[PDB]
Amino acid sequence: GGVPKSKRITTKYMTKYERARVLGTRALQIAMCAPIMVELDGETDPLQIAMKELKQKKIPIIIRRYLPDHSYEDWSIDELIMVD
Amino acid sequence: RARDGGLRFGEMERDCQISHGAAQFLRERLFEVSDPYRVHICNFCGLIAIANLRNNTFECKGCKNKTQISQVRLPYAAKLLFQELMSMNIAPRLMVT
Amino acid sequence: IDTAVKTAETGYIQRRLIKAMESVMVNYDGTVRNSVGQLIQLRYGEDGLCGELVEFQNMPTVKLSNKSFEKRFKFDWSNERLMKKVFTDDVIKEMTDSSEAIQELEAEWDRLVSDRDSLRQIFPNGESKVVLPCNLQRMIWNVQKIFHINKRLPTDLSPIRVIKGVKTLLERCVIVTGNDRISKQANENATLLFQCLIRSTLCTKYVSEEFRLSTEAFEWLVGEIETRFQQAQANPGEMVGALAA
Amino acid sequence: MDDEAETYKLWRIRKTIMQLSHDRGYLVTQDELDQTLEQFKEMFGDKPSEKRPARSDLIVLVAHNDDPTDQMFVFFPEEPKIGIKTIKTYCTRMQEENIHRAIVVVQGGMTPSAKQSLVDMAPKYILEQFLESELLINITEHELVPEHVVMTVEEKQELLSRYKLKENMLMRIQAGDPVARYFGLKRGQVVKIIRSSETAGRYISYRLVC
Amino acid sequence: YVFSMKDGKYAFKTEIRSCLEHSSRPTSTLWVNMMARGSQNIKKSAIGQRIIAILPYIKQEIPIMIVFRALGFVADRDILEHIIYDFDDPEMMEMVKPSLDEAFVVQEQNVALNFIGARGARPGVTKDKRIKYAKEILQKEMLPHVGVSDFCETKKAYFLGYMVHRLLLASLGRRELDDRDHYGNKRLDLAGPLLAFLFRGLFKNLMKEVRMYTQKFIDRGKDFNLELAIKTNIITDGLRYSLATGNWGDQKKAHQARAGVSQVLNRLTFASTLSHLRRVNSPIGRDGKLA
Amino acid sequence: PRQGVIDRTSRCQTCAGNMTECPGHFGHIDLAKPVFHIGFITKTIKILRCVCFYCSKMLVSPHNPKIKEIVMKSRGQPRKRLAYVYDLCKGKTICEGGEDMDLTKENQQPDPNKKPGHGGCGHYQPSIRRTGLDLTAEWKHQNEDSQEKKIVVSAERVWEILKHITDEECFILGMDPKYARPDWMIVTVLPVPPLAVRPAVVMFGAAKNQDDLTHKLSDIIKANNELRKNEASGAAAHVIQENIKMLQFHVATLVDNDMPGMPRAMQKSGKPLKAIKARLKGKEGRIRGNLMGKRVDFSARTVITPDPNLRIDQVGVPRSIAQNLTFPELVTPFNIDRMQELV
Amino acid sequence: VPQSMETRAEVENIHITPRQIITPQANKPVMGIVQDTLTAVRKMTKRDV
Amino acid sequence: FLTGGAARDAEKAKNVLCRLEHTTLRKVTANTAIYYDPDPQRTVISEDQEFVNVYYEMPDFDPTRISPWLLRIELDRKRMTDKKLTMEQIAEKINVGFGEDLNCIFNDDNADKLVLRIRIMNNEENKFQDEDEAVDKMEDDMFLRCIEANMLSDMTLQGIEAIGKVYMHLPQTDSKKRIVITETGEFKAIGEWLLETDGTSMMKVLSERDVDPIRTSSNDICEIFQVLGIEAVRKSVEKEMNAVLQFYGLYVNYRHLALLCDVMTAKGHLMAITRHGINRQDTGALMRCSFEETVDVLMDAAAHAETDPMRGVSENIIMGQLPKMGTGCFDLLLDAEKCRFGI
RNA sequence: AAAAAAAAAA
Ligand SMILES: [Zn+2]
Ligand SMILES: [Zn+2]
Ligand SMILES: [Zn+2]
Repeated sequence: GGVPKSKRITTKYMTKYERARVLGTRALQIAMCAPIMVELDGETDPLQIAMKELKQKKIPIIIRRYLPDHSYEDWSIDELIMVD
Repeated sequence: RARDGGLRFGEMERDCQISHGAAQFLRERLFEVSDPYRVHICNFCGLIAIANLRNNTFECKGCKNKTQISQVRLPYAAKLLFQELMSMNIAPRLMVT
Repeated sequence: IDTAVKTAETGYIQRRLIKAMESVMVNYDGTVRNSVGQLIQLRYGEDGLCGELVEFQNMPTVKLSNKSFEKRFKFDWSNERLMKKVFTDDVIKEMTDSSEAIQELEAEWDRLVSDRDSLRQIFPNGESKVVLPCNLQRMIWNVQKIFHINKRLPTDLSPIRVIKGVKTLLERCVIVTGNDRISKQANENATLLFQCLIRSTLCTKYVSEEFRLSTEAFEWLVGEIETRFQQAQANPGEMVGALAA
Repeated sequence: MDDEAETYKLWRIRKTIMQLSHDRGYLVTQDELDQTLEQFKEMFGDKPSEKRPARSDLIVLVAHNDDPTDQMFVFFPEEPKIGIKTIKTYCTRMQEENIHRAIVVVQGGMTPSAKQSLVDMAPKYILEQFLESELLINITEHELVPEHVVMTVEEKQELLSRYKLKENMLMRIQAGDPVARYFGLKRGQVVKIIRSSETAGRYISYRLVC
Repeated sequence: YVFSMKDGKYAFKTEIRSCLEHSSRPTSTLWVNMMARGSQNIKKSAIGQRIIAILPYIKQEIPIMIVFRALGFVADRDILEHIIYDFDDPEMMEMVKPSLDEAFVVQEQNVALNFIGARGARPGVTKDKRIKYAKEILQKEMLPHVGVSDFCETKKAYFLGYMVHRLLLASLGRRELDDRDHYGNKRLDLAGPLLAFLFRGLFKNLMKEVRMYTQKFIDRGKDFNLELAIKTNIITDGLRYSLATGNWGDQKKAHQARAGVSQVLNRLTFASTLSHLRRVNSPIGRDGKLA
Repeated sequence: PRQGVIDRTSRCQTCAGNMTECPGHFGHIDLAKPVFHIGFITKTIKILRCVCFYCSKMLVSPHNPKIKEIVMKSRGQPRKRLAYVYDLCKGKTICEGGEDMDLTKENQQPDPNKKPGHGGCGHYQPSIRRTGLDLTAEWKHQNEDSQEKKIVVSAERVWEILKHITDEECFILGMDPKYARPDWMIVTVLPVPPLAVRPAVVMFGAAKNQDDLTHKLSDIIKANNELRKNEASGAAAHVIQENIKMLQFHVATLVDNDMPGMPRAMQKSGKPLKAIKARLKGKEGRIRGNLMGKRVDFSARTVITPDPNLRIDQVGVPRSIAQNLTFPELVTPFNIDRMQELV
Repeated sequence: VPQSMETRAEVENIHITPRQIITPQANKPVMGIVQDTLTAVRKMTKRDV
Repeated sequence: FLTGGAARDAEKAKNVLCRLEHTTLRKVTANTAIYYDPDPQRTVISEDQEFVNVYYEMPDFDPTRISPWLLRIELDRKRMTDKKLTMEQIAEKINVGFGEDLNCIFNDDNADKLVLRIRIMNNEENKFQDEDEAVDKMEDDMFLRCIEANMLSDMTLQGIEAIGKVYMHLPQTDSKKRIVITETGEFKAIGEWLLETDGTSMMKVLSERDVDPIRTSSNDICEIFQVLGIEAVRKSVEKEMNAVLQFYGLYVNYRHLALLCDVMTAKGHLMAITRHGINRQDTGALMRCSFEETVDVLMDAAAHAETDPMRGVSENIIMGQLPKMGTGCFDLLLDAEKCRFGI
């Protein structure tokens, strides 16, 4: 049940529950020796690198938001806009 | 303390961890660091199947099934609950398909 | 004795309340549903906002008399000494050049009267204390202090730009999205009190005679109100039933 | 004391019936809604003991605005306990006047056999019933009862298409609810509830009649 | 004790936990109750409030007049002498009327005993044994503290009339109702009576074991030895178990026994030991919502 | 040994695993005569008051418009369907039926396109009473003269009644015959739990005493063997009835021990038996105390003392707790030297 | 102690103390200046200090 | 609440209080007595002799046919004054409660004591009626005593039987006052009289002559359900919760209360938070068994073959899966085409 | 090693 990109009705803003699991999954990926999409300035804790490449929206995660009628909308990271 | 026991992550802790909206902390404190277990389940019948891990054979006695066997990770207390209910003449068939 | 006896039934009541509402969650369409998908609320708290980011606001247009409302909210352009003391000559030149101005301020006054009637219908006992996000008085004070607003010097903010900015802000502050009749009607039903508080406080008299906000201060205020109204919306996936219990 | 109190309660019951008919969308003039007690005493009399007015004299025939051949009878039987004989008399009147809708204002109650007659007679002619004590108060004028609007099938379909809902996932309202009995809601209809909110001003919810 | 019920069929209750002094066959509770006015009956409206008696080992309700006639008082003036001490009092004579009106059929002592015996648990047959059973209720179960011997029906009738007199005094409000938590109506079981009760139980078990041994050795025609007859482990083992464990009763039937009667002595400070040696425990369980 | 292992050094006979690997496998006991399942008893009479005592048909025929309205209303809700069917069948006292019972017209030609009518046997349904596990039936109106007005109903009679119910009447009765046939609520083959459910309690070297479920299953096997020996020898009817009473008592108190009106299962140490219901139901039971509230591994607990020199997102942790508690940090090239000096 | 980095990030981004200042119960802070800190705030901000 | 002249005058509000409060014959009379009166015109009470011959001078019935037994009821004057009652109302109530069986004679208005005399007329047409056996045959004085107890303990003179004590007062806060909008446009609170009654009967209070039908409510939720409807139940529960929390000065946000009020009123009736409202829902078996009555819920789901769709949070907690809630309400997918330059 | 009881801490 792939909803088209023009027909997405969910919010365009990443809430805290998406942010926590995206940061955790990306930190686990960097800790398991994935390539780092951005430059480095001496950060060693991979959760800091996870925020650092979340600022430039360079994280390859597709969030599959589930509507209550068991349909899903796929949103990229760069399609969402950070707020804190 | 004398038996070197862990802390009781009781019901109210589960309540306010639900209130925080943290699914992974709940899954950790209630499945990962308490009692993880792996069981082999027949796909047709949904019950616990025979799994010989040495020669890598699977067999469900109630269905005569040798191939369509899945593997399910679950808490051990849920497995005792299901086996006690199987002693209650109840079939909690875990339809994994 | 009272501390002992009770504590048992209080804990039992807490367990019952948390078990009746353990799976009630705000979903991704903004609606509030239980585990079976049965609809409970179309928006969380009937406005779709989280409880952390709201404050107690004073609604100024409810308890006032009719002559006090006309004195403190009707913008009269005919008082030219006040217009020379309040506005610069560029603003007086701009307002006299346009022909939309008088009927647009009259439309503002009509909307304020209709909002006053709706607020008096909603609150019959005259409660001028609402619970709304985005404290407008503190933000007006913040943009006065940031831009060093002088309240005894003439300003450069035309009232027609105030009306345009308020209308653009209220069009950009949405909760229920869509262009259908149901979606639009649910949008004004969700944002009616917020729109009444915006129009009753960001009026063309208060921002010009009392606050004396400048231009860039006014767009900063509008952008901050829009951003922090976006931030106050309830997150989809937030467990509100267990939080309520 | 019986005549004045009986005239007063008959006037109040008639006013509530006409307000109920106006709320259902039936053609009711303004003077019938604003009919005073003295106007009722002039029009119908003031001595209910000597049949002034009689209980059969207060029969109300009302018609719908959109469809003029869809009409309601309102009967006022004098018997406190209603048997199948008066129900059959009213039903025969409904066939010989070709009207599918009627409300019987009973005084004390009805026999369960008459209730079963209303149940199995229902999907040709709708024959609702009302106690006299329930019709002394207009329920919708209470401050605890918000605005109820009955929806058509088009508005229900638009609602379910917009909110991606199935009919069992909505909130429910019983068919024996006093508001649902007031509006004459059958099973399957959706009622829209508009209420005042202290956080957003007003809120619109939807309920399914079950 | 006189109490009032907010709910139920009883307007007032009179309770005695009567027991014979320092004896077995334990404490029997006798009730003299007033029927409540709230009975929806046409014929009972003319009757009104009515006095009944609840007897030990009888699950039915008996009027007090049949009980008084069962003690040997067929006339009504003698019974009203036994209850109403002053004949000049109007209102108590008004209150004693419905019991007299109800128990009009029974007028003879053996008829009253047959009325009593027909309602007991496991009823007898052909009247008279029931009458004998009724005597076994009226001599060994009704008020053992006033007397269990023969020819004690007069003093028992005096005490029953005093109980009915107190119930009628509390009905008319001339005396205050008794209080449960008034500490004058309480006694403290110390080590003395408690160990006495344990010794009663263990001595009864010892006599039963000795009886079984000598009945085993008497049916074969042989004699017996007294030192081999007495099993000395019974009393010692019972007292040791009920003091070490704290369950105050038989070891097999410790579920019906009170727990925590005997406690380990707290030796942390001298004041803690002195406070543990001077402790009073209420038998109310630690789950009551009543304050 | 075919059900699992016993100590830490053995292997399963079936799956050849240790105590951690083996989930344990079930056994079965073939009972000589069927007995009631106690927790289904309040269900069982709910079917027994809806079907016929003789022909095993429903009291109201399933082509009734009321039954069709109930089925239409209660799609997906079989429990409420059973409640509504039981409310419809509560007032039926006669098994009314017959295709020739509507011959009230005169000179009426028979219809070859007529639907079948109710196939009732014309028998009066008894009122069913119960004082524990004993089930009795009473007829207020007498049937044919060979039937006694008061009878005791064994579990075999209920088994034969519930066996002959067709699948359609099960589906209107709110019980899917694919998984939940009604005749399966009477225990004929008793499942035997594996050794994981009933662990052999070891005290000092060797396992001296088993738990309570093993002793209860020992009583089950002894009572069943006594019953099959007594019916194999052709003994008297009262001996068979006593054996059925003891077997039903042992089965029910294996399942449920807290039902009033029934004698308690007397364990050796002066306590009642802890049955499966006592394992599951309770605050300290398997659901609330072991599934919603299981104990965690990595945790600590100690007394608190103030520290005003700590900011609010900090906690002071003692060195012993910090050495005892660990964190499984992944090894990356970023921190390889520091983790090497740590190990 | 959380035992994974996704749980560690959930503790950081949800459970942490400065994120839990405001109650959703009554839209008020749950933590306030208490005891002698509050007493010396009152004693410091007087005019004569 | 009251409307019109009852709202501002204490006398009409006291009239409303008298029309609402239950006033039986207990609350109003002084004493009762039963006399034997052989001559009604020469009665034993001399003080009655002045007026009883007034009533029998032009009687509506034969004085020979009446029974000699008399019931004399002396009434308290102050209780008649407080309830604003009169003797013709009492005589009319007796005549409509007992029919033609009893003769009722009342005293003068300005006497020293208010005396009522009640007799029974011997219906000689009913004395020859057959079918009378073992019916506790009646004497006339006992019948007079029983009807004396009947009209004493059960006869209602005025008010509603379900309502006990009634209080009349003026509010002192701006919560129970009537708030109106004046001509200037301000808000004015008017201190009108209002009533507080112990015991509720809304159909017999709202339908009164001078009672406000709009602002009058109750604290009984069930009576709001059979009187108004489910949405008024929701608003009434919100109001009672607000009053309960505002008694102690505690403030809870509106959303957390409105969510509970919408959870209970979702199904159309009152869904209580008990085992009778939660376990009767349409949720899963593992969700319902985790709260209360675990074995009963599990075996009902076994007998009905109920499918648990794994949508709740406690169900996934039992399964140990990531629960579809909070931050587990979505799935993260790896973007294949976003994997750009790295290291 | 289990089960039960008792005494306590917040
Ligand atoms: Zn299988
Ligand atoms: Zn194995
Ligand atoms: Zn049959």
